[PDB]
Amino acid sequence: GSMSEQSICQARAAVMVYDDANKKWVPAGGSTGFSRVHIYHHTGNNTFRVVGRKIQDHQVVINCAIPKGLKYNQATQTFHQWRDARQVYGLNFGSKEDANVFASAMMHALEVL
Amino acid sequence: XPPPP
Repeated sequence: GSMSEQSICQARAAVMVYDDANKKWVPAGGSTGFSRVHIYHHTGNNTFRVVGRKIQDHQVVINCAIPKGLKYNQATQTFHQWRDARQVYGLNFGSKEDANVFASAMMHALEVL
Repeated sequence: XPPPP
């Protein structure tokens, strides 16, 4: 894990998931607050995943593969989102610098996949 | 994609 994956970015964001049944965003992991969100590159397989942990209690709130061809939506300068076959994820970044860091890394991953 | 919160 540490043997196989390298972080390519870390950004400060409140990680949300979309409750489509209720038509509203809810905090990932059930607890509002900011997380440190990484993109990890598994260099052996050339695969990537998003992993986020709450700053306070370190709970893992997001751990999702980045599939080839993903459409990454920069809705605003500080809120970005994407979806999989299961969930819609949203990142409410702590600053535009954090958003640029994460988007830059996500776009690199999507070029490299 | 749904609207931001």
